[PDB]
Amino acid sequence: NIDAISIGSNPPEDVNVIIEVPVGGQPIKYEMDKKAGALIVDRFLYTPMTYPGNYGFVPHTLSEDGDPIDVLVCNTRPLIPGCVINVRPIGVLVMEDNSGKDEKIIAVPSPHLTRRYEKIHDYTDMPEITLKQIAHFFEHYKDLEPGKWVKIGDWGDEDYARKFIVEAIERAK
Amino acid sequence: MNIDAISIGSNPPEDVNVIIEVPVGGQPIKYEMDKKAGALIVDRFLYTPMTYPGNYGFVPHTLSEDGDPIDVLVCNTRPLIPGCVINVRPIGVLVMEDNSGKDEKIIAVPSPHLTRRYEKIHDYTDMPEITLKQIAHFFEHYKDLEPGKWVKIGDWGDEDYARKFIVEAIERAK
Amino acid sequence: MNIDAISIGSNPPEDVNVIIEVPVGGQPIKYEMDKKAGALIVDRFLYTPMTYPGNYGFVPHTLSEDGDPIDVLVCNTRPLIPGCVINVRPIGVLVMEDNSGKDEKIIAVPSPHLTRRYEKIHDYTDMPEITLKQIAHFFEHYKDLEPGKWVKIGDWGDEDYARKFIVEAIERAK
Amino acid sequence: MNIDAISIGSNPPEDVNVIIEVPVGGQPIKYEMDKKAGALIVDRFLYTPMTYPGNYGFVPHTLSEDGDPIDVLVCNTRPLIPGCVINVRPIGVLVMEDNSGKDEKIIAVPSPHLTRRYEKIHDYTDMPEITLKQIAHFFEHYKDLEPGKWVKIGDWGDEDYARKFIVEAIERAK
Amino acid sequence: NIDAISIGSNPPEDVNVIIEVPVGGQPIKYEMDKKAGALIVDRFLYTPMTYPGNYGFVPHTLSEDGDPIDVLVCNTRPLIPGCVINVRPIGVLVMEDNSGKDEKIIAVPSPHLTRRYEKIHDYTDMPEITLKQIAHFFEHYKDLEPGKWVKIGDWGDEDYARKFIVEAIERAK
Amino acid sequence: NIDAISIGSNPPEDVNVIIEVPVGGQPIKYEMDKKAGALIVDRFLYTPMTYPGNYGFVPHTLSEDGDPIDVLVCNTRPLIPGCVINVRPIGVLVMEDNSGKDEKIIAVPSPHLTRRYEKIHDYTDMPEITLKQIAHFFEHYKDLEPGKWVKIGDWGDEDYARKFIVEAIERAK
Repeated sequence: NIDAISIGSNPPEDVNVIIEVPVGGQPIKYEMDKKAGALIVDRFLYTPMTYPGNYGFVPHTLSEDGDPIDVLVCNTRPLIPGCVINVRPIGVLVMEDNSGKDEKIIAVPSPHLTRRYEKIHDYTDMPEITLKQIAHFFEHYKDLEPGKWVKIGDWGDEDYARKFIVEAIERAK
Repeated sequence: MNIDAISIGSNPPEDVNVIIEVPVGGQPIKYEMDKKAGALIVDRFLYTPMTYPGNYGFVPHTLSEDGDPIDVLVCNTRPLIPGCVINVRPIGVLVMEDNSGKDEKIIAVPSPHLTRRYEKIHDYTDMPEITLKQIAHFFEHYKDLEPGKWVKIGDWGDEDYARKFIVEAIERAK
Repeated sequence: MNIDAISIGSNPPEDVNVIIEVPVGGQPIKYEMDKKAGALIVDRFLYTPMTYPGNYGFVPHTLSEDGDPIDVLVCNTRPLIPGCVINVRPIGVLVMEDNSGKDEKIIAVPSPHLTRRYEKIHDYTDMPEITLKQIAHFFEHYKDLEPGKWVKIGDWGDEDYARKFIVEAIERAK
Repeated sequence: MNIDAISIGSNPPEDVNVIIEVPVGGQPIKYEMDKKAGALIVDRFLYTPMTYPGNYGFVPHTLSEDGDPIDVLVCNTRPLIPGCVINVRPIGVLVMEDNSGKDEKIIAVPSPHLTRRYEKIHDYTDMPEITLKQIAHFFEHYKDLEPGKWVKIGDWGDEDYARKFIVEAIERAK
Repeated sequence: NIDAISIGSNPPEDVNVIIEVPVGGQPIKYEMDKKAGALIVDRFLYTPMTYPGNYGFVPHTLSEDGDPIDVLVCNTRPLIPGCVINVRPIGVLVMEDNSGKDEKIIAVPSPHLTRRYEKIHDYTDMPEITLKQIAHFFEHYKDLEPGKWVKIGDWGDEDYARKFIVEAIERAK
Repeated sequence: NIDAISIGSNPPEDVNVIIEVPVGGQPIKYEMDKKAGALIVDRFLYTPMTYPGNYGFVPHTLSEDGDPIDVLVCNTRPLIPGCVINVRPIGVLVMEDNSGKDEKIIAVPSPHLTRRYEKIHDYTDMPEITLKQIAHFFEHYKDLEPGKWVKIGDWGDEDYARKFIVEAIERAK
């Protein structure tokens, strides 16, 4: 029951992410179905790529496209699909594609879950390799889909991420 | 997961939704979904040195002659997440006989809105012969070390037989 | 999933149902079950270079003195799917002390209707001594990098203790 | 690697050295080492949905009647690194007939100085019955999808048969 | 001992490939040290990509750049690094990068190892998606390396593949 | 042919490590045999632990105990057993056990293989979690062997690492 999962303790300082796909996962897109509480296969992709972090959404949020906001958790160990992890947003991967703007929050596990990301506050605090892996996956994983293109824009910082999350919380209400 | 929120399909029997229990390449440990709890229950550990030849699950809101939802082997190549739902096109039926009588398993491919790979696969005979043999070989032999169990593979049912089988199982459930 | 639809077992404490959190071989992560949500909530990442020595999970509708469901290590060899349910036979209790007091974990094997492999195992002493040492070593050390967390392994509880422990937790939850 | 610098063993046939080709859990892709290059050559891809039931390799400086080094299935639980060398105790022989005549696989466990786990295992009958049945099942069935290939499992050889078999192959290679 | 591995039984109809990275493998580049008879790490790549077939090189061959020729074996199961597999060449992936022309042989397992590929003689016999996956990987896998670029050219057919291999065998003599 | 692999290009600042066990590897001890160029199984351990980095030895070195020096490469991707990787020593894990002093060099891959470790020169430059993971593995993985004990002493810095290597190079001559 996704209705019982809070947005967070003190959003947007922390948000809860319901995980859909693990880091290292195949480029098979899954979408959670609210009523069923089940992950639905949405599309198989054929690029030779793997998800560059754990990927999910924040419940009770709404993007302008009418979906909950997506979050790439940039840790290294795989998480179980359907689990919930509390995270600190640190930035936004800002893109444009065929259908317009596409923005993905970048987040690390919250500090009560691990010391590893204690001192990471903004996307620029992550290693440049990790940032580029994230951008590269989302830029290219749809390349073998006819006509689908992605342009990577200027990244949003930690303050932009907080604003974007609050906007989506408001938009859901 | 609430099973009642998952439909049989958009336009069954041309498509059905399969709730995945075990992935392709998975160990032969039989998992079975409980309908109320929405949880996969371990049903039986098997000990043959074998692996599932496709992603395996069942279609919700259907009933076999034996009182279980119908089973589907999804013959794509990549492992799927246990407990996910995938929409599929039925293409045939693996028909068998064992200790307790008839045992029939739908063979299906991912629907064409999920991937173009299986666009032109309509009948089980459209799949590579070896894939079909792999499927039969698994189901024929994975219970070989269960004392006193036996399985015989019968003639495969075609895509028309698969449609009729599904419609019958939908009625049986309703 | 809905945990109120998952029973404690058919004839507790001869058998109990364990909801699996982490498979044998899995890197250590701790979770809390959100009963309302029916989702596993990440609680802590551990960083010791250790792997669970069995499939690990908890028994719903039970309550420890510390206010959590009782934990079970299932000492079979193959990994199970996180979030599945397995019916098990309790055979003993790993009994420990740590910075928060007494900490007891049930040791269990799959029930005999799932596999014949453990059918003669009734007590923790029926297991290979090495398996018991592995289990103790894991729980003694896996929190070693957390500040102020220490663990001392005490005397194991037998199958009679394990059943009493379970019954006490079932009552405690009422 | 330089196979000439790898001895048959310390005191064969009580111990022999096995050069590992394929790990337990491995896909049924047959690898064969080339003596002069010291490299594993791919020999055949098999398509049964099966996995090797033990670590599998050969004893160097031995020769079967058919002109190959003798094969050994090391029946421990953990995968070993292909191309490594492990010292083992032979305990029996899986004896088969196929299209090209007799086919025999030595069964062995890790020698007692590598682990205490198999210290008391002297004959194949000392292993759990299921492990033996898994080993037979694999070799009986993994070639089932190869056109025209057949395999019959004959009576197992005991530990004294295995030793004699090894001694004969050591002598044949001189 | 690489001098005890032949080029093949009847090159260029078959050649032996020493495997470096398996299908599904995270990309690492090696140099083969002929005297040590060992793979030496040359470069860790960090793109979130995986080799689209089993990848290796043919001993006793020499490209114009003075490297053994590289082969991507387009089967589905992973092979052990350092093993040798006999393959049938079916085409050439032709590219341009920072260092000039760059060409990689595409091959399938030879028919005495498996019947699965026995009707595949030219790159056009492969599924078009497999060809696109292969191009995508070699186009993009160096994207996180500063300044590295790749342009994919026209594929070479099975006749071109055989000519290319024979030139490299002569070049090595 | 280990005698053809050099100690490094400019040792002790870099050294070549012949890999025996990969990171995440089971605690099964493998020991390379010089004359055969083969990894020999030496002991199966039963602690529920995994190697915290890639592990191997530097050829043409000799410890007081008569063995090549051991190196733990504290990267994250698994390496092939038997490959050679050039590394930068950054420190030493100093221990005492049943047989006396036991010292293991800690190293990162050299900067011409990757930019990820560019700025790491001393063990104190690594994250505390990584250091504690390495010490924990060596401290405990022999706990279930009869009589085997390990005490972790004070870590040696990058200079002590280089001195230790130079002593082992001189000792081999």
